Amino acid sequence: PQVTLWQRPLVTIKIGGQLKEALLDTGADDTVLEEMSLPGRWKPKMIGGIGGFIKVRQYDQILIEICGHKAIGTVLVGPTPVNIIGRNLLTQIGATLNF
Amino acid sequence: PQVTLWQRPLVTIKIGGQLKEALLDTGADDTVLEEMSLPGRWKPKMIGGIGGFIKVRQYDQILIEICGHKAIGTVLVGPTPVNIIGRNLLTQIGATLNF
Ligand SMILES: O=C(Nc1nccs1)c1cccc(CN2C(=O)N(CC3CC3)[C@H](Cc3ccccc3)[C@H](O)[C@@H](O)[C@H]2Cc2ccccc2)c1
Repeated sequence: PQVTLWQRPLVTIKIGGQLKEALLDTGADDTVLEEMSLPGRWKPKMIGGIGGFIKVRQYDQILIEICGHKAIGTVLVGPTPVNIIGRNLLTQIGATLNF
Repeated sequence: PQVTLWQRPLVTIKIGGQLKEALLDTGADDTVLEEMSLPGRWKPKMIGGIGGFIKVRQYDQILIEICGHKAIGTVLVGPTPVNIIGRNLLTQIGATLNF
């Protein structure tokens, strides 16, 4: 069900039993969520954007339920200001940009 | 056209005589471009991203041909690693995000 970009395209995730809103972010390669715990273990990666570089912890094989679509992928948790869903998951729910 | 996000949603833009390519980014609110000689007056501004903030020159009333369509808007020109088309413009072309 489609979304116009007049608002920030936020939807709700369920990750790891928790419910958060998240930004659908077609310009991000990866998904980076704020700090919260997630079962499993991780290694560091380092990501950047405008502003520079944060250090995040990466977990693979994480289920996320977006709306009521389930996806499995990497998530990176770290000090992002905003929870972001990026192309790696965006591709799994089949999200297109139409114009 | 439709973009699938399996690759970067990169698009061709002409701004102010100059051809560049830029990322269609639904996460971003405003459009921010690498340093470019656009005609003249600006306000000084800062934007927030991941990593920190950057400091940009806010030019308004910039006309851009985006893909092959056009819009007038504010662009922020400053030291971004990648050029971002953001929703302030994406709405003017009527880009929808879609699942
Ligand atoms: O308007 C903006 N800000 C304002 N502040 C005050 C008033 S308006 C704004 C404009 C352009 C970029 C950004 C920051 N931004 C980003 O840095 N990223 C890194 C990706 C890894 C997460 C991607 C773009 C990108 C991609 C590759 C390389 C560099 C940048 C992502 O796609 C993009 O949406 C956002 C993610 C984001 C959005 C909003 C808040 C925080 C973060 C913000």
